[PDB]
Amino acid sequence: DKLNNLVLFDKATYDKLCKEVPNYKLITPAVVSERLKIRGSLARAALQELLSKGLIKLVSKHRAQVIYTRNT
Amino acid sequence: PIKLARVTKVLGRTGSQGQCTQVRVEFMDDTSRSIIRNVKGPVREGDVLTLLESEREARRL
Amino acid sequence: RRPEHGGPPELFYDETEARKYVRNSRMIDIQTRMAGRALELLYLPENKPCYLLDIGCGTGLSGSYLSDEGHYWVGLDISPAMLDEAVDREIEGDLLLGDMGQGIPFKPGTFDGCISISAVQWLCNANKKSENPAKRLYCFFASLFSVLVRGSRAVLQLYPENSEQLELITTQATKAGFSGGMVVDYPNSAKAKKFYLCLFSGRAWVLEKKERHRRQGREVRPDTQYTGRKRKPRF
Amino acid sequence: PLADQILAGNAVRAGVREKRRGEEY
Amino acid sequence: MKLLTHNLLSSHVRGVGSRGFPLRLQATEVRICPVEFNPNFVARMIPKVEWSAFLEAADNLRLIQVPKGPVEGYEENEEFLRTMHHLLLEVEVIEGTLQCPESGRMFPISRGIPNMLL
RNA sequence: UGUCCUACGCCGGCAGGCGCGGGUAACCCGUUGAACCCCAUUCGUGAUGGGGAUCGGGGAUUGCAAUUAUUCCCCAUGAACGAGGAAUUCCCAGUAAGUGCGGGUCAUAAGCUUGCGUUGAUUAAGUCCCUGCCCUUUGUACACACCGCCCGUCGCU
Ligand SMILES: Nc1ncnc2c1ncn2[C@@H]1O[C@H](CSCC[C@H](N)C(=O)O)[C@@H](O)[C@H]1O
Repeated sequence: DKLNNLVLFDKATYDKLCKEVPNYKLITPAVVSERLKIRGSLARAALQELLSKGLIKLVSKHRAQVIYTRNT
Repeated sequence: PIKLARVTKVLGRTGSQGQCTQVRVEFMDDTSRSIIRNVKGPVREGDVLTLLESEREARRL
Repeated sequence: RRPEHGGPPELFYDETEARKYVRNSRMIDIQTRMAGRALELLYLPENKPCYLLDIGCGTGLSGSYLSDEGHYWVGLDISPAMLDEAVDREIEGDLLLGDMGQGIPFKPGTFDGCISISAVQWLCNANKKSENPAKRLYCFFASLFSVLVRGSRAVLQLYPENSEQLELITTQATKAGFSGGMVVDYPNSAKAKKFYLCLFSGRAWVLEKKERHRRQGREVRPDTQYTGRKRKPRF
Repeated sequence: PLADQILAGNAVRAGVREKRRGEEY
Repeated sequence: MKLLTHNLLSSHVRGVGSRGFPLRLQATEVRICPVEFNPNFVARMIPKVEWSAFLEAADNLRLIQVPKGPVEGYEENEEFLRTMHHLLLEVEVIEGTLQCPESGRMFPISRGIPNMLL
């Protein structure tokens, strides 16, 4: 049905990102938004936060596709 | 049981619109059985074919 | 190209084809537009609720048009995906799953009429070795003629691909005892050309002599206005 | 011959048909 | 599956023509779907309904509280027609089977449409 | 491409004004600074920042004249449209398709016909089933044709 993806993090799902997303073996704006049910604007805005905090390795930067990975 | 066959020579194209070609095949397990089959698409000599049932010989005019 | 080239109806109208059939703007328009013409084509009396057969109902678009006009109906279809979409649309009539080539499973003399919108031509092709187009068409119309009440009408919309399918449907239709005809709306147009089987249960003598002499090669007087004319009354 | 006529009616004719379709300096 | 439907259903098997009616019913779930009441409909379906099959099918459906005879009228017996409107067009068999007498072929209902295929 | 193509300077936010030059043209426009394309940003499945129709108000230009909006620009309105039951077109390699750029008509339109380059493939190297055309044999099947039935019943003048 219609998607009501959140535009800002609530308290429950923000914790769910910071202890589960850096262990998926693949982190992408589009695969985060399918499972955490958030907009893609924040789905990429949450990942540059995690990149600056050093929780994720960058694989490719492109205007069309961004690909991320676990640390170890 | 699945069976593999190698073609020997292409007899000619059959079907009303020529959508198939008729080719004589020979097997891989024992080079004695030579049955006649119909295939669609581009076929040349030496091609290896996967036959689902290697019992009946195909036929068309 | 045409949907019948894809294969059997139970596999072509799968789950993903059922969804895009529902949200198809052309389909919602023309399926009800033909069902309006097809319900009007069986000359059933007004202000009287009848019990109708929706053979090949599919999504139930033609089924909903009967219910909005105050009728009751049952639908028979072969693919479960189009039947699942019919349930989700909250339709009124009953739904039956089965192949119309194997027979319509009702008692004789049941329905006041039968409605058909683009389901018939799926029987002119047989995609199994056990299936035969002639026997599946005859098993349809013979069972239809039993189940339809006497004097009623069955109107069938169909999409033939050539002249031979119109013939091969018709001879199987008339061999089961039906009488009627073919109604073609706009018979020489392209987009609006719809086919509807309506079926219901009960001086000059001188000229040729001159030309015969011309064949014989003898000399003749030239053909003019005064060739055969009575000169004057004879006393 | 009968066997020639049967085998001609069992196999497919093929062969001749020429379809005409379609740098140094 | 309406009670009016199977009471007009038959068997399409080649051997059983045409004495396969009626078919036995079973149910493990029954839902009620409201249908608009038209007195003109049911009044002309009483001559067409076969009542002997309706009793045993309600006996299959465990319910006894039915009219025992032909309730024909000039649309004046609203108390009888609404109850059978609840019976015929409103009791739905969500899940169950059909039994053919002369073949024994299963016809299972799956939510809520029977299948009559080979 | 042209004596109508335009360069450059100034003014206005844009359409558009004022001035001064080059080129009858492998000489100027023009190293023809084209569009898709490429790299970053925002958007996040929502008839939505997709889609632009239809409208309201104003400004500018060509024309004797712009009303039924010649044309262009700015702000505002945001319709259907969610890949098209079914009739049918064109196509075998720098081809189809995506993308822009130029001549004949033309006081001014854009809209027809023609070309040009750019990015660039899936399928096929066959057949006479459908359509059309051209040959050979034949007038033996069907139809035409012949023979027959030629719908019956009673009722009065
Ligand atoms: N052999 C067959 N027996 C019964 N139904 C058949 C059938 N072959 C095809 N159908 C049905 O015919 C339907 C055509 S879809 C058209 C249904 C209807 N006009 C509507 O739009 O709602 C399909 O649902 C398919 O299931």
